[PDB]
Amino acid sequence: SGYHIGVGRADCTGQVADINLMGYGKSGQNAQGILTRLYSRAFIMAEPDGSNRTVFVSIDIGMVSQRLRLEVLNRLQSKYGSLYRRDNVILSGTHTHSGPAGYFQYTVFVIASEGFSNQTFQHMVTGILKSIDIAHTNMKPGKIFINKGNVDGVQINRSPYSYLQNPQSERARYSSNTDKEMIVLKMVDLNGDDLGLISWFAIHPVSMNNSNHLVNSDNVGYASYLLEQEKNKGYLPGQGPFVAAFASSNLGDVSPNILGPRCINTGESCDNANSTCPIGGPSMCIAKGPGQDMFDSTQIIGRAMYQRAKELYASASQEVTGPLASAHQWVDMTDVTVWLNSTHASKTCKPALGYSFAAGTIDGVGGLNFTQGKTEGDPFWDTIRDQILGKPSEEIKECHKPKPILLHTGELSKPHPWHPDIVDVQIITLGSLAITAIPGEFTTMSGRRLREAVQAEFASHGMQNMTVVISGLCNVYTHYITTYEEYQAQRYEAASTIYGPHTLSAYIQLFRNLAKAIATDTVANLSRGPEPPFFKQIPSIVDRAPKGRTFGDVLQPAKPEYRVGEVAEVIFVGANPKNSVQTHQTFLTVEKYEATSTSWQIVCNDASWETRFYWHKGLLGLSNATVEWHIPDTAQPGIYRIRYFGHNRKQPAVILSFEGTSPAFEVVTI
Ligand SMILES: *[C@@H]1O[C@H](CO)[C@@H](O[C@@H]2O[C@H](CO)[C@@H](O[C@@H]3O[C@H](CO)[C@@H](O)[C@H](O)[C@@H]3O)[C@H](O)[C@H]2NC(C)=O)[C@H](O)[C@H]1NC(C)=O
Ligand SMILES: *[C@@H]1O[C@H](CO)[C@@H](O[C@@H]2O[C@H](CO)[C@@H](O)[C@H](O)[C@H]2NC(C)=O)[C@H](O)[C@H]1NC(C)=O
Ligand SMILES: *[C@@H]1O[C@H](CO)[C@@H](O)[C@H](O)[C@H]1NC(C)=O
Ligand SMILES: *[C@@H]1O[C@H](CO)[C@@H](O)[C@H](O)[C@H]1NC(C)=O
Ligand SMILES: [Ca+2]
Ligand SMILES: [Zn+2]
Repeated sequence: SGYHIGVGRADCTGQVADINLMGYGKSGQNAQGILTRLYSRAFIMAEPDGSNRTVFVSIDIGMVSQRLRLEVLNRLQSKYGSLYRRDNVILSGTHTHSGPAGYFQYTVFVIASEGFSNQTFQHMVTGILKSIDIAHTNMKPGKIFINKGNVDGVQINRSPYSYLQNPQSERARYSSNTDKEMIVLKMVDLNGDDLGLISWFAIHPVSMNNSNHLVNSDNVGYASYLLEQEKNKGYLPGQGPFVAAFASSNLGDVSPNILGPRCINTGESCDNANSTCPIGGPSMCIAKGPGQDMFDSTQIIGRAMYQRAKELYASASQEVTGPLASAHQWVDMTDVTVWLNSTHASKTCKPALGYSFAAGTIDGVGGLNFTQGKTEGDPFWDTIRDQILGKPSEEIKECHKPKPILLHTGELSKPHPWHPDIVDVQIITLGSLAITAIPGEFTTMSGRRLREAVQAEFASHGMQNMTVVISGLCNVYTHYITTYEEYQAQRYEAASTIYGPHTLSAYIQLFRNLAKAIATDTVANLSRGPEPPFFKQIPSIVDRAPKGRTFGDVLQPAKPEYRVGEVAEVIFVGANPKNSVQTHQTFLTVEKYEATSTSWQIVCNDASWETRFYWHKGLLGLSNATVEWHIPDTAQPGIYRIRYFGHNRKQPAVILSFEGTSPAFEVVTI
């Protein structure tokens, strides 16, 4: 009668040192430690008999790459055969901008990441696989419920004037320029106890800005963190049976920095078409979060989403029932004929980035003085583009108009193709719920159009009252998708619409077709599409301890006494964190002494948002590992200690484990 449901969560955190953070594309934003862990969260549904399985995976990562998906799918086949295929598995990225880079195959993202990290890549894959394996081996008879509600005051539109380019009658049908609606998917067993939840909600996880060097899952990660910690009472962060995943949506033009765009020098509003300031230009125009710092902003936004997610979960009553289905297709997005009429058609283009891509956003500005809204090129940069990369054909220029091409990645294939041509489109249906796997970042109106169009298709073919959600950053990254009208303004998202002005119209057409195949039960009649390619292709340092010391020894102990609210800091002689990159669940623990049992009990780990782990490189193999415990006001007085877990490299090449334990210290009542 009802579904078999499995859920799982697994650590998919790469290395937290000697690597850049992915998302902002900032030059010097390298990882120097960890604020919280990154998890892969998998949800597996099956028919009563165990047939027709579907897998949705929400991953604490900036983007899901083509290479990541292909690697994961191959290993899934090896272990599970025909159970989990390209069509019934969705891999979605939460879009955190504080995750380790270097997991792409296409040249553009390899340049941004400054290379490819096998270590980081493999642990991501095993992390994703582990989450799936847990869900697979822990399936139970149960039911699925769904609920909807608005989340207030956690978002603004970071390109509102481009939104206004959309037709009036269309804009008149909505109350806001952002999708305030959260959709919670509730999962329980037949005994009524909690299994897990999924929460779709449109927002950029960029509350931690590009000045940050600590690995974390940002606002949506913190929301997942609060949900899991509330349900899994008595469990440490990252542990506990209940699994709570926030899923990315149409977040393309949605910012969490609700104070809005202001000029750093004057404090004036720079909410204009160019996102620029009269004195200092675009680099002065920045949107800030609600908190005292980025940590506070992240938690304020994250808590609000958690609060609404908690309420909707509790009050969920509408049951989800019906058959499971899935449809997938590979599509050459460079050559899609899109119909604007019955009589009139146009075409998608070979991938290209516009001038305004280099301008960044109010959530993270570019360094090169580019401004958003550039509909014209200049002889200066056109020259540089021609001399270095090559001169764009007249076809690709005309196809992309009015976008002025900065990078014509579609015609740049050395050493490997810079941008993908083959893109995944897929829909997975759980009864009346349809999930569209979007290969990038849909803007607000883009997601609205595709949702309703796909819903309408289902309706036309007998599947009534379908709830359709946009699942962002799925399967392969193709940057942003704007509406035709938004594309004209050529702001950052529009300049990052790589297949041209008709990219959205193509997807709506493609996804409508997928929905039709599912409803008419003719998904087998869908053409496979062209298969995507699998491309094949820091000096080693021996860690050292100070003379007369060894790894894990305390160089700086904590204060003898602390009051709640303060920050306890302990410094150890350390080794490179990348040596620890698979039984290394944490770099640190905060432990409380219990006098009655005369024993130490772990209260925090490196996944706790209250703790921070910094790594600083020294001379000739020397290095420090700093653990900070930001003592919460709710923390109980007592005797505490901080421990450190790492790995050192000796040399043939051997990795050894070590531990450090700080002298006991105390939190006091005042
Ligand atoms: C990302 O968010 C952090 C907040 O967590 C921002 O840090 C802030 O940086 C600004 C400027 O760098 C600091 O403002 C002022 O800096 C002057 C330097 O002359 C200083 O003397 C003043 O005390 C004043 O505060 C601000 O203090 C600092 N805040 C914190 C908590 O460190 C950072 O600027 C943000 N980055 C981006 C790119 O938005
Ligand atoms: C590791 O920590 C120690 C102490 O916390 C740092 O030592 C300071 O080192 C500088 C020069 O390196 C000295 O001038 C200071 O007097 C030291 N302070 C103390 C309190 O001893 C050391 O520099 C750190 N090393 C790294 C690579 O971060
Ligand atoms: C990458 O790592 C995997 C497992 O960690 C290993 O099997 C593979 O050979 C590595 N590839 C390279 C090029 O080092
Ligand atoms: C088809 O598009 C053309 C181009 O603007 C337009 O002139 C024509 O009215 C459209 N057809 C219909 C039926 O609206
Ligand atoms: Ca932590
Ligand atoms: Zn984004």
